[PDB]
Amino acid sequence: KDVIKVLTEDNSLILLLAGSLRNRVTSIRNSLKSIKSQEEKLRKEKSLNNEFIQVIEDIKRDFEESILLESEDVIRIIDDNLLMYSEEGARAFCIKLKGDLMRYKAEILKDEEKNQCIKQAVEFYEDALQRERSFLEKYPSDPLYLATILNYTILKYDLLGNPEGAMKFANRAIQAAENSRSDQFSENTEKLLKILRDNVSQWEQGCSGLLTSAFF
Amino acid sequence: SEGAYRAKLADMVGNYKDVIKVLTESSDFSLILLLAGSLRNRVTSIRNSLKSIKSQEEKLRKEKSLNNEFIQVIEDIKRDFEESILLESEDVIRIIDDNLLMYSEEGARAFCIKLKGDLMRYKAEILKDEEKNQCIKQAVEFYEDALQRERSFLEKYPSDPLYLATILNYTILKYDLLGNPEGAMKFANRAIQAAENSRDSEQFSENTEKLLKILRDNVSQWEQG
Repeated sequence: KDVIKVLTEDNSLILLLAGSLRNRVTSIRNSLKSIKSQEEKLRKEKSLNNEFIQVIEDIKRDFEESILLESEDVIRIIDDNLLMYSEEGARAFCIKLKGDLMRYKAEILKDEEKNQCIKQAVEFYEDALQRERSFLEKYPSDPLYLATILNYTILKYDLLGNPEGAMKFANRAIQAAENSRSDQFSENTEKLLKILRDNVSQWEQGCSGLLTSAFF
Repeated sequence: SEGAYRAKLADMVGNYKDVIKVLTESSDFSLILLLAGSLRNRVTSIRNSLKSIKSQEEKLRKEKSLNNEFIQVIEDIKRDFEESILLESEDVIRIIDDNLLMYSEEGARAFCIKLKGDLMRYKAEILKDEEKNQCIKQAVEFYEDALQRERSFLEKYPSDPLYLATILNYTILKYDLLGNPEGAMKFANRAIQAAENSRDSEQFSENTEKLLKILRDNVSQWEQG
């Protein structure tokens, strides 16, 4: 409704559209995360029965299907419908989003498909950051840059299985952000820096933690 | 060992693509139309994620006595996801209605009206009693309107893939929501024979042959049991 009334009345409109596309995938992904925590808790305490266990597996598979469907739709909308009309900023936003989506597909898939997805997410995150560095003034502390960094860091820590490198990556981004400070930072920048520092805090202690990603 | 499975959701993927292509490339003039398509696809995905929650509802309610908290989380997600299908499908419908006329192509107008038929069918799966019956009635209207437009405007309509996709969704409404599986199968049979009596030994489109297969498979499963 918010997005509808705005569109009914193209630059940050594309950004607005792209934020709604992100939300298609992350909304269903968040609900599945809730189901799995609940499942983990349930099964920690209880044996259940074979029928119930199957229903739960069925439900998870329904949610994963839907995440894969949304991800696939959105990647293609970004390539076919958004990218040729985007300015460098929206374009970078969209390339980051494609990395997020390749990452969410890799959380779900196995075998060679999983690996193909993690590789493409590396490719997009790397390409988004390079683009960001070339046009963003004061890129080290820009929130689009820090959110791309943050999300790449979660790819590095988990899917790529390099906790130490992920933490090094985050810490060097925090440092570079702080070295740029003068030249107050935006609310979004401070929010992202706190997530970076909070993730690092957990990782320093030998724990994956929440692996909090960017709120956009 | 379902290589049919990877083929099935690849068809679901092709379907989403086609919704957005049509809404977005059939117009005579948009970001709003992209959003309408994007939302149709979202709503289909929200519905898809709930299918086992729905078809196993009695098993799930049964488990709530001894497994309260888990089943409550499931119930809460279902309520929220269904609120979303209801609210966002009305969003898509409003967008379609405000822009319907800006599709000069007769096929594209029928496409949008079938789509409203689908979205009404979705609301009908969620809603209860009369509110449900009114959505079923509105879905009937939309399907019959789209079918009539397809009959009027489409070349060799009985074997046209949009025509057959419309038959199939109306058949689904008849089978499930209308509680008339026999009426549904006669309806499907009728359209199979009408399509076949179209065409030399001419080849139909791949999407026609896919839809005729689905229609045939469904009648036979009903005929055998």
